[PDB]
Amino acid sequence: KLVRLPGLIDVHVHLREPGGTHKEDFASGTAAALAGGITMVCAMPNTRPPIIDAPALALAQKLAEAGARCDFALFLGASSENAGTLGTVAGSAAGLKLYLNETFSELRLDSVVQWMEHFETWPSHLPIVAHAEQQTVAAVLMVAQLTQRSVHICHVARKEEILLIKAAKARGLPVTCEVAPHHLFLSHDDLERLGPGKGEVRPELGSRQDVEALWENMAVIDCFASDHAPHTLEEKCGSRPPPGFPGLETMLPLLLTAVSEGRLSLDDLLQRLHHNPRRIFHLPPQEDTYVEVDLEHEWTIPSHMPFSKAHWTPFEGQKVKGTVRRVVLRGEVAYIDGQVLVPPGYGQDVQKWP
Amino acid sequence: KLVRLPGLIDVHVHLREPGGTHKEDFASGTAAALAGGITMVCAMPNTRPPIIDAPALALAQKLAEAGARCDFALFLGASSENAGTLGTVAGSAAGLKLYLNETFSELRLDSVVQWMEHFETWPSHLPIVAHAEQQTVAAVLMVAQLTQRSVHICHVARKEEILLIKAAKARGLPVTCEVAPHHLFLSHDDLERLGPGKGEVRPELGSRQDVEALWENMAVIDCFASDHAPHTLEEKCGSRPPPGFPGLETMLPLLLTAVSEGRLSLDDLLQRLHHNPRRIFHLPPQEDTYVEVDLEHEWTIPSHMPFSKAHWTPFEGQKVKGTVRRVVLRGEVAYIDGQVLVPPGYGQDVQKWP
Ligand SMILES: NC(=O)N[C@@H](CC(=O)O)C(=O)O
Ligand SMILES: NC(=O)N[C@@H](CC(=O)O)C(=O)O
Ligand SMILES: [Zn+2]
Ligand SMILES: [Zn+2]
Ligand SMILES: [Zn+2]
Ligand SMILES: [Zn+2]
Ligand SMILES: [Zn+2]
Ligand SMILES: [Zn+2]
Ligand SMILES: [Zn+2]
Ligand SMILES: [Zn+2]
Ligand SMILES: [Zn+2]
Ligand SMILES: [Zn+2]
Repeated sequence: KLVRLPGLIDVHVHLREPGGTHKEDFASGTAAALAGGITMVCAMPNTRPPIIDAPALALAQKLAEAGARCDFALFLGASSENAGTLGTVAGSAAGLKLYLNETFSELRLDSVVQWMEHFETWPSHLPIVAHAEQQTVAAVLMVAQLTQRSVHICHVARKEEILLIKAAKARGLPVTCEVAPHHLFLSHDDLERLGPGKGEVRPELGSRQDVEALWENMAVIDCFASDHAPHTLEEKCGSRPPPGFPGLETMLPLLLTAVSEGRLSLDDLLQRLHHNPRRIFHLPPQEDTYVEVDLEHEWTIPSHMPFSKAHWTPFEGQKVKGTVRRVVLRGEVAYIDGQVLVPPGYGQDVQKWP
Repeated sequence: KLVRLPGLIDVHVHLREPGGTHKEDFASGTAAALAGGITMVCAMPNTRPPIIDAPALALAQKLAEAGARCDFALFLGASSENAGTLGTVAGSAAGLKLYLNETFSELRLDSVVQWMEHFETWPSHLPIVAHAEQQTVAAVLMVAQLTQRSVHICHVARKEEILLIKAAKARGLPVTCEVAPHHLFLSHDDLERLGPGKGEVRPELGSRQDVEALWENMAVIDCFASDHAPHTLEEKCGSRPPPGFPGLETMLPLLLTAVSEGRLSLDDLLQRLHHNPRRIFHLPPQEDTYVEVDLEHEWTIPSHMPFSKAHWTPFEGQKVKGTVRRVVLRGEVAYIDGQVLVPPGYGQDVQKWP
């Protein structure tokens, strides 16, 4: 017997188009999404060119409309030059992304004053999300309070971070957060297997105590989001490995495994991959859209999943229980048992919908 | 310039049919909902007969399908006899309502052991909501923990209650809650004007400190819900006044007034009248459904609103800013400037939808 889920939403993916299409493109990355039970993705702006102004957003919008197989929204990225320039296009984006630490991006902001300027100029009713690690979480929360608005923290990975967010929520501060599967299911213990190149990710893998703190504080986690960050094996295994893991095809199977073990409920999963993404990012429903999963199917993650061009995975060898059987998107069969059945371009920009 | 909102959801209404139809019926109560910008309502089970078994639910379902003008879900009610008997129909209901204090209902449970029995037998993935005042909030939270499941607290009205819920959320306990407009906008200060009959409501009106504590702790409030509880003026003004206020037609205008004063944002309103109702009660989207409001229109609440058969209101004389201009429900104009334009029976049981 299958179980039917609503269309799941991943609010943090890297689809690499424009400019990195050997790693992934809209067509391959959204095929990976559908195979992972994801029918809507929010794509990060750290592409080449980066999505930091109106002409780059327009280009990316057309590339996504032509290549995407599931529906999508595109983030804008904050830069050191573009505060106060995004107002006419802000509503067409998923939100504004701030890169506040070193990672795979050229968009790091060098002064908290630049963060303040973005918080003051971006429309106050639209989302701001931040790459903000360790003390940077506290710093960006301070900027949010000074400008009296909300903030969403991307890929929370550490005990320190989740406890800070917990303390802020207890004081009634408007903060939400997401956690990525690798920070729930991998730790320092896995770095020997992965090696130093494959193991490169930001935030870095945490200790067992970090992983246990995230699970213990599940009530504080508003969303799961993959931070699907594909790079080729050649890049991961080379002399200057970029940080990031592919994850669209493995996120839901890993989480279903945890559900099967009683670590969280199916409702907990649906709040974090459907309802809270909708409400934090104001994302629309998808009509006649659902995901059919088999909760009982046991399998072992192989050395690469079928669709991502990354052609590797850090979860190789993990035993999982649960699999995606069929996805229907807006009344068309989009995926069945390893075959994607909607073409590049089927997907639509959800921010253009009524 | 108007503003377009999604279809708002009221998870706590009394539509009085069957058995109290001089107070309200499905047709009049859903007309009141639409005029208040509400396109989906969850109707409480304290009718005559009360909705405490399968035959009563079947009757109510057909009466609602024939009379409702907006969409709906029907609660089941817990009784001293029906624990362990509702499993086949539980999924067809909005949830299970527990009456744990004295109020307008014959369904009070007389032993916490009966509460435990319901928490143990009702399907653990479906909603339980409770009328639970003062220490009863703590008691029902204890029962929820002992049975390791969630609970939703209806019409939170007191500083004591919101602070208890806040403490439980800080410990990661799965509790949500709602607040009704009269406990945000009326207090002991209004009892002289209302008088002792009209002023009868459960929970009773609080002190100014109770009202201020609810506002100060808005981050703890998951939903707004009217507890629309219509009774005629003759009943309210007579020798044994029943408790309750009508409220569908005044809820959104009162809350829009607060938005206009900066007391909360429009997003705060949409989380509490749309997104969190959806996610707590697993309620489906409504296609081609929206509510158009004028945020600038100033008016004074009259001695009765047009649609509720209660034909009175405790908010008479309050100045408000904001009004519902037009409602579209599933592609049909349902309401425009004081005229309902969909007939009794247009509304549907959302739990029968895919
Ligand atoms: N997380 C990573 O390690 N890499 C991400 C960037 C990011 O999310 O910081 C990427 O785009 O490769
Ligand atoms: N709240 C009230 O004062 N009355 C409600 C019952 C309830 O919500 O307890 C009613 O049904 O009249
Ligand atoms: Zn397209
Ligand atoms: Zn990041
Ligand atoms: Zn993110
Ligand atoms: Zn990222
Ligand atoms: Zn929204
Ligand atoms: Zn009908
Ligand atoms: Zn009640
Ligand atoms: Zn309620
Ligand atoms: Zn009630
Ligand atoms: Zn749901």
